[PDB]
Amino acid sequence: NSSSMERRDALNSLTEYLPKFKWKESKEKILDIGCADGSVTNIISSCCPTDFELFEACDVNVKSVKYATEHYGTSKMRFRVMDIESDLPKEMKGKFDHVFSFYTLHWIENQEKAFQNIYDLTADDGECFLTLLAQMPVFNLFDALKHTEKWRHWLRYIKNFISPYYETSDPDVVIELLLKRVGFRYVDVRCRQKKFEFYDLKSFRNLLEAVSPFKVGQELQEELIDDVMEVAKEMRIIDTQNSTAKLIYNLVVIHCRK
Amino acid sequence: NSSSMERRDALNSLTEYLPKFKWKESKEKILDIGCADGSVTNIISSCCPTDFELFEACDVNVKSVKYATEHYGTSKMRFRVMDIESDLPKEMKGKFDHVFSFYTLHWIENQEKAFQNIYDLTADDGECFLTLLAQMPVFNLFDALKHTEKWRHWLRYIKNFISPYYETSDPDVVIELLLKRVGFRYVDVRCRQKKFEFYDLKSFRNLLEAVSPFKVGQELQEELIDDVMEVAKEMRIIDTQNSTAKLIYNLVVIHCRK
Repeated sequence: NSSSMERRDALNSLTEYLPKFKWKESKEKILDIGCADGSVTNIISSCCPTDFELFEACDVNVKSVKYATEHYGTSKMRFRVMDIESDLPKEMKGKFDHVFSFYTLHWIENQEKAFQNIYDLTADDGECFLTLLAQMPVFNLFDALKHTEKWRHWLRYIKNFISPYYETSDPDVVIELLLKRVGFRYVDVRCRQKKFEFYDLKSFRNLLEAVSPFKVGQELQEELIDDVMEVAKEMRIIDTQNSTAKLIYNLVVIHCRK
Repeated sequence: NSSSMERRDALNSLTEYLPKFKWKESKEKILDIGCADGSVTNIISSCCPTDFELFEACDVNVKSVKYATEHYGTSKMRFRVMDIESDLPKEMKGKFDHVFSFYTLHWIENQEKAFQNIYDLTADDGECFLTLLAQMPVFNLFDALKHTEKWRHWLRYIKNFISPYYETSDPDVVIELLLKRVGFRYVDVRCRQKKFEFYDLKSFRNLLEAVSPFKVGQELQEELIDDVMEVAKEMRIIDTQNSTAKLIYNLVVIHCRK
């Protein structure tokens, strides 16, 4: 049960960029996109040194984690189902003085739609702290499997999807241009090379199971991921000699103000 | 004959960081480590808006490129053979007001030795602009070949070599700590995700031929690189369907003052 690289990266990013924030005197509305487990939302709320007396909202499209997280998430802190790739409910447009979106490790289908939504969700002189992935072998891994002779045919009706910044040159320059085009007055964007080691293949497979973008079925799931694991060996993401997997990935860190 | 990704990255880095430099009024001594072709050294000299009347020094350990570069490099601009991994000639300690080292795409054996040498080469209140590689699939590629059952045995007496920042987390944080330990008063370090596309496998092979860290021989060279190319397909560095190779790499950009 390792969601660790999401947590570790969320926590290291928040702490590092906390002392670079500015808070309004009172009545602050804070939103966290792709909350999943409140482990991140709970440390965010403790770590944020300001008054949101009874206002910390957050969301996810998987309502299974949502309810478990909602069940553990107390009052003074409202949890709800929402995709940021869906058209905005104006109910909460210009609502939030601070919005967080730490990378969810699900491939995002539309980004400029999400950035505009983040821009609309933010109040007048609102602050945004987002992180997302510019390189991630997991994506390279599943994509390659979608292109094996065995699967290429049966997965042809699924969308690979394209990112205007993912595995491009100077993705920080691309995202900075896009966010100002959307109309953010302050924008600070940086690339951060990271590393996460799995010291057994069981831990790696369990991530790949959770992350798998392919639906398949209880019958074939076992087999599908056996092939992803064999692809991971060819790619040298898995060390066959030591039975380890090391992920080296790039992380774009966004600090912008309305 | 594609040294293009070295040139492109050198030029984009220099131009971007030119307006962030400070020049002394006159008698400036400038050094460029790993010059190779003067194409970079010649644009550096034109681009640097200061007086080095007859002082632009630069070096490389391959004296074949050196002489060709020396032959094309004019007077007022001295070229010579030197490794920065070799013990310093004190002849030129504290000599240089500005030193450049754009990444050479050869694996560096000792880094702290080189950084200390860069520190010793720099005058009082000297400025340093270095770039180097924190991730490069080419290195991942040759390393994996050194670990194939066919070659693992016959290449066992070669040194893989270790980097204290290469394919580590937050390599910018690692290098920044190291450069201050060496005693640089100003240090600004950033990661830059890049992308270089080869639109035919001939262009890719020709790079791999030039870059090959393995000596082999005229007899087996052909065969060695045939296997590297086959490894590159398994790794998905080469697209087998389109007959392209795309390199996604990380580039650490160092701006430091003595």
